[PDB]
Order: sequence, then structure tokens, then C-alpha cells
Amino acid sequence: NPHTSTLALVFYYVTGFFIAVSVITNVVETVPCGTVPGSKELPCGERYSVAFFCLDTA
Amino acid sequence: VFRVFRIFKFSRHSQGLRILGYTLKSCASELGFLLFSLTMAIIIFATVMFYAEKGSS
Repeated sequence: NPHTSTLALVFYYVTGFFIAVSVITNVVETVPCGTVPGSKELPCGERYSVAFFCLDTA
Repeated sequence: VFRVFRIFKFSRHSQGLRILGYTLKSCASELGFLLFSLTMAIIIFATVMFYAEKGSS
């Protein structure tokens, strides 16, 4: 029961947040984003592989 | 677009509209949940149907 304390409530409210963040980014990897003026279109995840990778790690 | 909203003013003239507005505000608890569950089921099956079919002709 997060309602037990206020710290429990805020912890529940912050862990139920990063689940959503990871879901969102797990979706966004497949987006073709950025024109990639030099070559074909890289799905945004692989273009910024460092950003997406580090976020998944965290 | 917004010039459609005036259609709603039939509310006064029509029971159905006001009584529906109320049967919706009362059940506004389960509709948030339905939106949520649909959003999750859609994301699930979108990921699946993507990877199971992303590479084809």
C-alpha cells in the first residue's frame, strides 16, 4: 500500500513512471526520424544508438 | 472546424443528449481505464505485428 506513507506513494508514482518511459522509447526506436541528408532514413533508435541504448540501460 | 460545436445546443431540446452526458460523467471512471487498456493492447499488438511482419515484400 503506497498509501501507507507519503514516501511509499511518491516511490510508486516514480517507478510507475519509468515503466512508461521505457515503453515510449521501445516504441520510438522504430520511428524514421531525421531526414539523414546523406543516406537512407535511419530508424531514430539506430541513428542515436547511444542515446536510446543508455536510456534502456538506465 | 469548430463551427460544428453549435450542433450540441440540441442538448436543451433533447433529453437523450443531457441524459447521455450524465450517464457518461457517471461512468467516466471506466472509460479512462478503457482508453488505458486499449492503449496498452494496441502497443503490444503493434510491436508484435510489426516485428512478425516488418520484413516482407
